[PDB]
Amino acid sequence: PDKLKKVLDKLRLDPKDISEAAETVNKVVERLLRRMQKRESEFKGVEQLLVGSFYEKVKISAPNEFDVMFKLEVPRIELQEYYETGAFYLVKFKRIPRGNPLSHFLEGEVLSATKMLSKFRKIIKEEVKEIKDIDVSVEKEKPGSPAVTLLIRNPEEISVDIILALESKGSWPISTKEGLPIQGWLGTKVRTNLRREPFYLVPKNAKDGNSFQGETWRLSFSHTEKYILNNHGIEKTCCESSGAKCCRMECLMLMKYLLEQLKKEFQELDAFCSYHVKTAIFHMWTQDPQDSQWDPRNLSSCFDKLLAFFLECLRTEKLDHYFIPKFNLFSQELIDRKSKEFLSKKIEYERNNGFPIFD
Ligand SMILES: [Zn+2]
Repeated sequence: PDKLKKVLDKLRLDPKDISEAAETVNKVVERLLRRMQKRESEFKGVEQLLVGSFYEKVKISAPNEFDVMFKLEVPRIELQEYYETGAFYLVKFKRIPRGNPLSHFLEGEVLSATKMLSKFRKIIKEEVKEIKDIDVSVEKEKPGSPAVTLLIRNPEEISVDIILALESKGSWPISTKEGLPIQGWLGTKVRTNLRREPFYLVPKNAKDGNSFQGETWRLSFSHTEKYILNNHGIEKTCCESSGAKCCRMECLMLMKYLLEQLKKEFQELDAFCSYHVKTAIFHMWTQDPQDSQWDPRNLSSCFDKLLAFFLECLRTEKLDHYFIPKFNLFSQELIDRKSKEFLSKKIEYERNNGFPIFD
């Protein structure tokens, strides 16, 4: 209780420090954006997913890291499910446009994610080289990442992930039909309105051995996930000025920070990522939908039942993608059986000893 609240103080974003990064992040992102929007650029139609504010780009439990999506509203595309996860797809056009630059990235009828990302990376590398009023560099490509990560230092280093994405305003793929099970929690009108919004595809960028590995795209619901984080209560006034504070976000920050610390010491946890944590708490928020089940006075009790739920996902080797029920993020083919039992052992140790890793 007293220890968990003390850890949250160092994780909470100082509005004075996050504002100083807003000027630098916006300036660099805007410059790269207007570079992509030139006549020669094949990404001339690209736009920013979340525009206006700056907390939409910051990553929780990560004060110096930021995510930005560069979305491209392509013509009417047709999706082809690539293997039976429901998250990965080949992308074709219903009618290939005549003078569109995206045709340069076609491998037959399918749009090549890896070629688009390569040319995406080059245009970014060229523009950041011309940046001399602020030290900006392009980090080496992370395997499996759809993003071109920038390294900005003035004076402390901050990270900006520039994610390439296709925007589709068509209907969400059929694999999501039973996903987003928020009816008892956020309600059916929220779920209907959310599923009227676009969906996004990002390069899988995974050397999986398939013949279409460079043409594979992954479903992204980062916009829907951000909405849920900002609108996480059954009552509309949850965490508002005239409402009651809850500890949902604090439990997520604690769980995310507990995993990232365990990952820095043990390489056996490399297959785990913070998305497993956000997926797990989404299911927890669906299981415990009442705002009173997340009272800030029960912080320790709420953080403990999140750990127990997570350990239950490791034990059963089952963690369905919140938007794609058929996609088990904890299947053997994605995470080894020994890694789950290892993470379970370490979490039980931290849980039983007052979390010594937070010292
Ligand atoms: Zn709340």
